[PDB]
Amino acid sequence: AMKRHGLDNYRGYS
Amino acid sequence: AMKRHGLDNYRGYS
Amino acid sequence: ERHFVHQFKGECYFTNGTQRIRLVTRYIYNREEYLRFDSDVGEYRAVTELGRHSAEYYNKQYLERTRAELDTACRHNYEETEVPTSLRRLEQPNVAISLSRTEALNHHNTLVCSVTDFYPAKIKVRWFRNGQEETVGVSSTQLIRNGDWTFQVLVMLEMTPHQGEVYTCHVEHPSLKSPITVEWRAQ
Amino acid sequence: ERHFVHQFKGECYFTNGTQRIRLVTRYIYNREEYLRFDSDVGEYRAVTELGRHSAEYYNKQYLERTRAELDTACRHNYEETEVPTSLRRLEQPNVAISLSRTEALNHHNTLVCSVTDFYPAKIKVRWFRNGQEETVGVSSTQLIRNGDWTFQVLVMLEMTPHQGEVYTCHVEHPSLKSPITVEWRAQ
Amino acid sequence: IEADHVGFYGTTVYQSPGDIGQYTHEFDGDELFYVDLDKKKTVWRLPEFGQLILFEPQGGLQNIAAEKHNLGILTKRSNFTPATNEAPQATVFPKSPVLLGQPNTLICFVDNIFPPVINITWLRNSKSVTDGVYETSFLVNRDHSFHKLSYLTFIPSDDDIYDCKVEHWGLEEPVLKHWEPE
Amino acid sequence: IEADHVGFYGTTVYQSPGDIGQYTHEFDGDELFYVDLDKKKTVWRLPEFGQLILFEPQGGLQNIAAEKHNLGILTKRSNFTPATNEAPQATVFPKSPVLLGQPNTLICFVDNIFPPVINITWLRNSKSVTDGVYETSFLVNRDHSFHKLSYLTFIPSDDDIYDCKVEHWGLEEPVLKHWEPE
Ligand SMILES: *[C@@H]1O[C@H](CO)[C@@H](O)[C@H](O)[C@H]1NC(C)=O
Ligand SMILES: *[C@@H]1O[C@H](CO)[C@@H](O)[C@H](O)[C@H]1NC(C)=O
Ligand SMILES: *[C@@H]1O[C@H](CO)[C@@H](O)[C@H](O)[C@H]1NC(C)=O
Ligand SMILES: *[C@@H]1O[C@H](CO)[C@@H](O)[C@H](O)[C@H]1NC(C)=O
Ligand SMILES: *[C@@H]1O[C@H](CO)[C@@H](O)[C@H](O)[C@H]1NC(C)=O
Ligand SMILES: *[C@@H]1O[C@H](CO)[C@@H](O)[C@H](O)[C@H]1NC(C)=O
Repeated sequence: AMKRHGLDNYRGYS
Repeated sequence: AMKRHGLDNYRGYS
Repeated sequence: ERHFVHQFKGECYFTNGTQRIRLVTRYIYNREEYLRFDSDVGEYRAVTELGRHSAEYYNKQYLERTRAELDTACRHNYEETEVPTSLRRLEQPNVAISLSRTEALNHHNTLVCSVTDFYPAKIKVRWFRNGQEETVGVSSTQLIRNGDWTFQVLVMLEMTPHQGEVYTCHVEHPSLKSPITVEWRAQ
Repeated sequence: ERHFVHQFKGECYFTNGTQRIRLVTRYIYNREEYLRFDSDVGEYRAVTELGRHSAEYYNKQYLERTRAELDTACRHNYEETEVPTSLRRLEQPNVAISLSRTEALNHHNTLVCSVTDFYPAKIKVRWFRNGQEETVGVSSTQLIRNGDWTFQVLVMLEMTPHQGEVYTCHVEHPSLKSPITVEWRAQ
Repeated sequence: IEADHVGFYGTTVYQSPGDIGQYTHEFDGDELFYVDLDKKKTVWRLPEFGQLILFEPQGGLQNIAAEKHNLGILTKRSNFTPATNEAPQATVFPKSPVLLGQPNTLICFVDNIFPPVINITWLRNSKSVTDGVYETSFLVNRDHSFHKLSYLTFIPSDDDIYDCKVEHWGLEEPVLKHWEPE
Repeated sequence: IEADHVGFYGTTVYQSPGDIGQYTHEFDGDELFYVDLDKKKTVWRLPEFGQLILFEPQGGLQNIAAEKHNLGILTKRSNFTPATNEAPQATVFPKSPVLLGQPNTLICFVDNIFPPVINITWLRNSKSVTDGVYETSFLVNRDHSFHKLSYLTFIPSDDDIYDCKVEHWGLEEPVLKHWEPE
């Protein structure tokens, strides 16, 4: 069924 | 102006 | 010694402003409530024996008028008198921190934040250890009602003082724009 | 010893169910939050220096997606996962009355109602002396969070015991239909 | 009963012998004001109060009267059944923190009063004291008992000791709550 | 910030040297679960939990990854600026009332941890103990510090004495919270 979502950790500039 | 009202205490049968 | 007493209580209950009003009157002999009127109910009722026939009479006689006091008296009062007074009152508090027992060796001691003279009674107090919320060790008295239309309350803090340590007593209340903070150091 | 740390926090704020959701994410170096995203705001922002240009990049790159996690993540989770679990959890408490110090001469003693292992944390405790509400003498600890999804709390009672007296600890909580009462006698 | 606010409007009490009555109004548990049956006027708890919205004291006289009535009627009907005295229980504490030389008020909280006729007096160093003393009208307790509060305005003293004397038919020998600064 | 409920969804932490990371989800302040980076799975706080609504463990590995990245980048950018240790503060208390022979859990609440690397251990009669011991993942504190909890399931004993041993780079010499039944 429904699953828990986790906020996306966005990468910084390389 | 407005005045406070007090609930009427009703008498018992005489 | 011989003595007899009779009481009459007229109580108005309000939830969410006046958008819900209940009215209860009780007739009491000594400490016995024999007769009673409830808005939710509708009519006068016998609670004990002494009230058995008292009911039948009060309805045939007052019921109408009574059902009407819920406004003339309860709704009225609140809306017309309480808003400008009772419900408006705002007594800022007083914050003071005290020490359980004379100075600290570095033993189990307790700090007493003292929040007094406030009103209404909605209030939030909390200790801090160097900006840190003190979670455990806190405990407070069941809020005191002075009777003069002001409350007080003491919030204690079990703690072991070291040096350079700071203990603050954060106090929030409707009367205050900004929270009072009272610091305390192991100087 | 040399050490370096970086954290990332994703927080979802809900008021009145989901009829008001706020989302905040923080990017932290050691203990410095430099960049941040807030629903109320709308775009990523620099909080400190390290985040000066980091902001400008995250928007150009993630802004859209991010602004969308407010649903795929916040709203979703709450409505889809929290209602059936967390917000449903209902752990009944445990009540037990204890005595400050071994037996009573008829001196100042204190009874410890002990409300434990409950959840959520909305709860009402109160003492009684022979059916009478003990107004003063009560004091309790600032509710404790066990960390295993349960709370506890102690409600003390300063009192002088006589004989034939009855002290009751009335405990009300959402998990219970009828309130638990726990009596105590100076046998 | 649950509610956000609760007003007691016209709470009347009468008892005899003695023909002693009381008429008061409380809001959210506090004495708005009471009615002086003698000087026949509205007597408040705080000055700042009725300084705008007043109360027709007569309306009180009208419940006491009704009550005198309802009283007799019940006395008889109950078969001249007497009210059982109770053991008032007092407790003492300071309005504000204890600081030598700093004013303050001592408070005597007496509960479980009933019948509604008691005598509370203060005492410093085992001697009786007058003035700096205020008394609240009898106040209703859920179980139709009573509570009142005596206030003693004073000043802490390294030496000084105080006691709150409580007399009632519900007590063989007077009750005394002692109190002093640590 | 004000709110009725608050969920931390994806709270990720990484640090080096050591390449030590953490990914967890908390609701209304509690550890829903965490993610075991090795065995790469969803590990809850309570059994009764994910027995229906699960979480794709990869999703975490993906934030730890991102973080490893963001970590480096920032280290450099900050001019290899090191994090400052702190003095963790522990406190001990029982899950339920203390009754001899009656099971119970001892709890050590260590707050202000940081860096998120500490060593908590229990001790009965000045001797170390193992099992009946559970540990919560590091948990975020508002001021980006940390708190954790160690539970010691045991049984009261008229004699017995217990201590919570707390080690951290933020303490010259170990801290020891003592505790025993009155
Ligand atoms: C109070 O009134 C509000 C007005 O918006 C209404 O929504 C609600 O039915 C009432 N409930 C409360 C706050 O007691
Ligand atoms: C929550 O939403 C309602 C609409 O259902 C709104 O009127 C009000 O602001 C809030 N009140 C509640 C239910 O707490
Ligand atoms: C009152 O007393 C009379 C005679 O003593 C008796 O018949 C009656 O049942 C009693 N009832 C009450 C109200 O006590
Ligand atoms: C009430 O005051 C009078 C006069 O001081 C006194 O005789 C009485 O004892 C007091 N209270 C009692 C016990 O009746
Ligand atoms: C970091 O070091 C560089 C090189 O010396 C310098 O130019 C810069 O201003 C410093 N800023 C920081 C990140 O502290
Ligand atoms: C953590 O465990 C290591 C390995 O045994 C040990 O050396 C250390 O003292 C413990 N706690 C500390 C001080 O980090």
